[PDB]
Amino acid sequence: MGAQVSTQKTGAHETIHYTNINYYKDAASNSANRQDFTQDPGKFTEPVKDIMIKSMPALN
Amino acid sequence: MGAQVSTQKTGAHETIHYTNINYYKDAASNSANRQDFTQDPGKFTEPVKDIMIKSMPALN
Amino acid sequence: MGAQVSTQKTGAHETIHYTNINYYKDAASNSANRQDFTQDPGKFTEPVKDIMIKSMPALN
Amino acid sequence: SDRVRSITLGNSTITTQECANVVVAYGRWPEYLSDKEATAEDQPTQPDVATCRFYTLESVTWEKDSPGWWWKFPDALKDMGLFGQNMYYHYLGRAGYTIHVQCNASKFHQGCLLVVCVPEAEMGCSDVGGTVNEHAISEGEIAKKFSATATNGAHTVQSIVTNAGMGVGVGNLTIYPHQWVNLRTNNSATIVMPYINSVPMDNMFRHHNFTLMIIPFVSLDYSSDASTYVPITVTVAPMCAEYNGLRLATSL
Amino acid sequence: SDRVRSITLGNSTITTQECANVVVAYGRWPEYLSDKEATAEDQPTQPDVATCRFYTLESVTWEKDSPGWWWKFPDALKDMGLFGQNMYYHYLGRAGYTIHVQCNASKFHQGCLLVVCVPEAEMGCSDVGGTVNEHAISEGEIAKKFSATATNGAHTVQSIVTNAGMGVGVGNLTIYPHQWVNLRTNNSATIVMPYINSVPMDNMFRHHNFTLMIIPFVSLDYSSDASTYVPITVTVAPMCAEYNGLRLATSL
Amino acid sequence: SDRVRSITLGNSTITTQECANVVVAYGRWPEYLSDKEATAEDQPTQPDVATCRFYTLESVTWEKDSPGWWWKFPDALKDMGLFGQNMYYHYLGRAGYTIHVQCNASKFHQGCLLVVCVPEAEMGCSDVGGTVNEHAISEGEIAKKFSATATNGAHTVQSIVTNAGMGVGVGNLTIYPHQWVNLRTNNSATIVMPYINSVPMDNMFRHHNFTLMIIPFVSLDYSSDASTYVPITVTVAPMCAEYNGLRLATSL
Amino acid sequence: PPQIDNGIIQGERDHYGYRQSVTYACNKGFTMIGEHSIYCTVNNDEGEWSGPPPECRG
Amino acid sequence: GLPVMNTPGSNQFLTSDDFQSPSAMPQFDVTPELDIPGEVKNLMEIAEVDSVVPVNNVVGKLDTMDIFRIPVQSGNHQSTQVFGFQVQPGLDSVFKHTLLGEILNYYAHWSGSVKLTFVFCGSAMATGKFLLAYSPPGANAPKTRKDAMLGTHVIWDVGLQSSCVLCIPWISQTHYRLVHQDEYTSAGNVTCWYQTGIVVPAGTPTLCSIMCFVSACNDFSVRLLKDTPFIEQSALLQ
Amino acid sequence: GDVVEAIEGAVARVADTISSGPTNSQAVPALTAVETGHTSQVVPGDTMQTRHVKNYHSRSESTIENFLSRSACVYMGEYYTTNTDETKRFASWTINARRMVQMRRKLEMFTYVRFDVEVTFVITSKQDQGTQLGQDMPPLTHQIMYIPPGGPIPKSTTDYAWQTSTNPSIFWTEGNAPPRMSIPFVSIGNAYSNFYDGWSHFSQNGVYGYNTLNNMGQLYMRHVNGPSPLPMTSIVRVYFKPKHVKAWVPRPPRLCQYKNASTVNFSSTNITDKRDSITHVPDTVKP
Repeated sequence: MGAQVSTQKTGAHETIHYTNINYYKDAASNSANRQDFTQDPGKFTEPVKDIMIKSMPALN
Repeated sequence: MGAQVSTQKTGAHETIHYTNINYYKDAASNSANRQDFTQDPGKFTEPVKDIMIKSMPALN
Repeated sequence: MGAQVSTQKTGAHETIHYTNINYYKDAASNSANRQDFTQDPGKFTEPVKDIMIKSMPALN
Repeated sequence: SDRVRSITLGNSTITTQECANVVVAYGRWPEYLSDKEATAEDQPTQPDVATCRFYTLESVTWEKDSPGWWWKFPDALKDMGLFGQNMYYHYLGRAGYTIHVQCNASKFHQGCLLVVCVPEAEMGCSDVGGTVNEHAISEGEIAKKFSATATNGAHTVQSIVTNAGMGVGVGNLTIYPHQWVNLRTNNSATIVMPYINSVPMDNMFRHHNFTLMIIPFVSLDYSSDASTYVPITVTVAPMCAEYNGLRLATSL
Repeated sequence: SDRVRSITLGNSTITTQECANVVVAYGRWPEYLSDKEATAEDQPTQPDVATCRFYTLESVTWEKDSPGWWWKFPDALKDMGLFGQNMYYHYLGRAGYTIHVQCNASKFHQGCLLVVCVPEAEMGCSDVGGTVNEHAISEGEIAKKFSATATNGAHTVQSIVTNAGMGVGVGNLTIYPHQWVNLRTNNSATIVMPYINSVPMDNMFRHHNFTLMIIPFVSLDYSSDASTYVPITVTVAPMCAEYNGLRLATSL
Repeated sequence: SDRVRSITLGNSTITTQECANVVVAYGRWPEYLSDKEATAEDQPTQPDVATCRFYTLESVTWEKDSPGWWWKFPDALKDMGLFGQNMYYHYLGRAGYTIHVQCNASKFHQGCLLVVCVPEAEMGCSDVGGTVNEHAISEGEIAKKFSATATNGAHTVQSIVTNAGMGVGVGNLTIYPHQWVNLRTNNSATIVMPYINSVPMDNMFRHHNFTLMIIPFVSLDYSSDASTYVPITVTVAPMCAEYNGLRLATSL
Repeated sequence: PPQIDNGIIQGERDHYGYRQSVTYACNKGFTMIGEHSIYCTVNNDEGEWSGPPPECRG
Repeated sequence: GLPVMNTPGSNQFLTSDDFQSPSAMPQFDVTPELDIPGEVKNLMEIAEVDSVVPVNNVVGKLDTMDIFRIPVQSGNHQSTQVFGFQVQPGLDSVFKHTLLGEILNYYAHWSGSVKLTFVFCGSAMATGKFLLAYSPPGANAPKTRKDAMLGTHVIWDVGLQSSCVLCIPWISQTHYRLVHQDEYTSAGNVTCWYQTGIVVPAGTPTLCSIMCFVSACNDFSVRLLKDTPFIEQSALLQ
Repeated sequence: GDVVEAIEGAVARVADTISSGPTNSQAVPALTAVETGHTSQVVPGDTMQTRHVKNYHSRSESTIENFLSRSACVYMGEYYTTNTDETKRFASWTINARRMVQMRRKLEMFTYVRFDVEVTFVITSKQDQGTQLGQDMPPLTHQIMYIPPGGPIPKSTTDYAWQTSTNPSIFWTEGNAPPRMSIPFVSIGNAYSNFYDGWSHFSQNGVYGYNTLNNMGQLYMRHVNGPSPLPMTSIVRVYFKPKHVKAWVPRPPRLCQYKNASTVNFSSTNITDKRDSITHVPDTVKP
């Protein structure tokens, strides 16, 4: 079978995997991508050319 | 193209493949996984610790 | 991440890629396969045995 | 020359000396069902000579003002020997077809027939609030006649030929597997239909897999003293036919 | 134990829990006809599931004084679905057979039946100057009954059981493929007949290839308060059946 | 022998000398929640002895005509010491269970009980237009009694035992984790339920994760001079229990 | 429970409660047509038999 | 414009078809998967589980638990049959509502062996032997134990093992039988008789019960999905 | 694997029949204990002599995918094209598979299910009966808007909510193939719940059951042509086909008749149908 084996949402400090097989032929029919955690807050915060140093006065 | 080539549901005793290409970007939109035939009747039958031998009396 | 990197619909004569990640578990949930351009007009035009040469008279 | 063509299925042969060509419907030849595509579990029947052979339906008379004729072809073959019997005793059946339409005339007759094989040619009622009968859409070996004018009958088909009973343009019927019998060029057409359906097999009583239509686009014409009688014969050979689900026979 | 036996042909299964054994008639299993032995030239039909399957005839009632019953078995199966239809539409046909005779009782009934498969069991008339009818020698699925005394009827069979309609000793019938249903031992017998003839195929209407006879040698006995009704069922599965010479259907 | 079984959780032990076996519900043992499967972010509580220990509910009296009893088991344990307190002070909680049903009798009593653990045993009202109360479906440690006839009460459960309050066949309840207390064979049953839900944790007040049903299929019988009193005790040990979302305590 | 022509009730009891059944039997030479037994239904605190008893016809 | 020709079956809605569609919610992030106990991958895993057979489906008992118990007793009763039914696991009112029967009524064809487990629920002091006899079709149901013991039988001896299995094998002329069974695809009958009495001491109940559990063996299979004749409605909102 | 990737045939047959001769031993497979909650794994070879049968049957049509992946009607809703009342010219539907009985019973054979859906619509207009029926109306176009929970509900056929700037909508004109689109698994939990033994409120009251966890939104349907000169009715039928199905905790099939969609309420149902006696097997071999 074409099984995927990923990691379950566990804790980060306290003392495991789950299997998935896609049965249907269309990708619209899969389960949600509940575990895609990439980020980019810079589109909305600091959306400026001339990057600001956060130590420099930011003007003059 | 990213074609998949699987086997068609034929007979098992009487004297062939089909192609699939996924056009859409979401997996919810694929066709059903009509051919996934793994099994495990032991969750529901014989759901006991202390496996039973089927030759032994099963008690005493 | 499991990113796909394909080519955007550009022009063909005037002087680039897009990223896709599938978040959901079902393929029915992906985006449409907007870029699958294979063809076969011969099922409907020239659907004959005894292929016709287009230079020969086509009869007699 | 390629105007001669012989087709031999079973104990039946058809020769033609004015063949146009052979249309293989979508470039696909009839095939038996495979294991990767089957769904019904019991062992099929494959008579393969008793059923895969040419059957000739009743002729029709091409007149100078005929609108055209049609047959619902999984039907229309239910008295044809062992093909009909195997249709009767099984719940599922499956076959491709060789259709051969024969219409000869003289070199002084003129006419043009379109012979189409329309998959799922579902038809509409003459009363746009009503529904059709089975007798309205099919008569077995008898041909169902198109009309030159709009029909007014409840439970009957709207059989004015320009709409093909289907609510479309008649001149667009060439999208389907078709041939033309041009009298000045032809006397026979032949289409090889595979099995077309959304399922691997079906009941051959309940579902009309395709309709054969014969529509004169250019009318039958001849000058006097010539033969006024021009018939049109249809010969259908099932191909790669198999059946599943054997039980007692349906009684229509 | 070897008292259990399952036989699966087509969509039909027979289980038995008191099997004696299986008699394979002359040590030969039914086989299809080969090329070195064929004579008819066209391609045969081999339905092989639609026809090669168990068919159950009407039961008979074993009474305390029944002489016995017989069937002419190429006949007797002409209403059995597609086997009958293929017999009707073809001039030649050929098949072996699995005969299974079922007769259960209690451990307190006593009786012994001889079940024989007699090839070419040609029968004689009750009037020794006359000839028999077809109705006299066969009745399809209905069993033809033997007699305990000499019969007097023109165009009927001499059916006194001691002569087996054949002018022989009944007790010598064990030269043929036979089994015994001993109630204290059995409840079913099964014979596997190949095709036996002086020709590779024949017409399945004209020629009775074999007769199944069921003759009680020891009468059916039981003491009162026991079941007085004991039936006997025959189940026949054609085997390796093929047909040649397809045309319109015979109309008996 | 394997008829003896000891189960030790926390400071509690159960011995049984007539164990049938142990049913582990779907072949799965209770487990703590992992990181790949969690959703709530704060650190959980895992008392693991203070809560994971056997608690004994009030007995029921098996009479000769009892229809049966049930408990909604995430409930029913809210006065059981620190398990109840941790249910009260946290918004989320999660546990598997060891259910042990004890019912001893003599070798001269006869009876058969089905002990089922039904996940999400949602129940229906006696008025088919009405809805149930919480008091109708649960009473804490007190058992809810099935009925031998259809009940007529608004806001109460349809507790005729043949429909199990669920609108199903009672005899099909064996699809769930179950055991049988056969008096001639058993005196105790034990099921080990993992945590079953469509979410990793839930509120242990709002959602009844599973119902324990005890239904006599064969009635309690004994001949006179024997003990007329037969009780049935249920002992439940939470397992791998953890809680999230600590705040002030709910006040029912 | 009602009596029937040319048939009997098998072991008629004094009192019939909810879902209890009355079994009928025809006398020798008479053919039963109908339900072999009927049972007590109970609605709105009133009892009523499930339907007509069988016929015993000669 | 690639040349193309539309075939019959275009713009039809076949309820059984299998095509790719466009998602109304593009790039929807689906909830992560949770390892829930008890995942079903085949309905035959369900039908392989026992379910109490209502063999006592006689009048006045259809709504009670007495429909499940086959009554046995002590005394000379060998002249009487304990029970008997037809093996119509999806048509017989004794089987149509069991787990196996319910799963069966979603299909048209069934195949394979069927286990009937029988459980004795009398005192530990009561003893008895039974003959459980499955008879293949083609004869009437046996009227005596002498007739029943000619078919496939098990002689069940009651002891510390409280249940016996009578496996009804696949003895058919066809590979499949119809779930809506007629006389062609008949499957036989099952009967029970007292082999050796029921003997019980004093101060013990003399009348006990037997329970029947039906399940499908490992060679069982179904075919030709259909709709159940069981659930029906007159209107919506139901 | 760049242009073409093969896939191995997952074919799964049922078990064979192994041949078993006569026995006399201390092995007792027919003797077991149902008290253990364990189904006997006996095959026919244990209780009788068996030939060897090589079995080619398959369980492919009882797979959960193949059992559930059939389109089934979940809703049938009427709406007019012209009417003095405005709430009649459009149709609403709160999405749930609980109002048509067959698909509901099929789904409730499991406690939890997780799948994508294929939603097909079958829209069919008819001309209402009246004194005059002659007219020439162009083809009827329909808008089906999916409003997820919280979005604005339309009040008329001319509402701003039909602007569908973010809600997904399908426009379809009559005469064409049925409209069909895919839906991912859109639950807030890890699976759908056919049954919710529990309440909405922590005080153990409020709503009991399926409705607390069930909020997938609603469907609104209207004509876009506006009102016809003469009254016409469109009926929209909604067909769900689940795909990529996973199921957990099977349940005994619903025996009783469904009463409403809000609850599991039922009238008490007989276990099965009656027969003549406990030994009743009718004769089939008789003249």
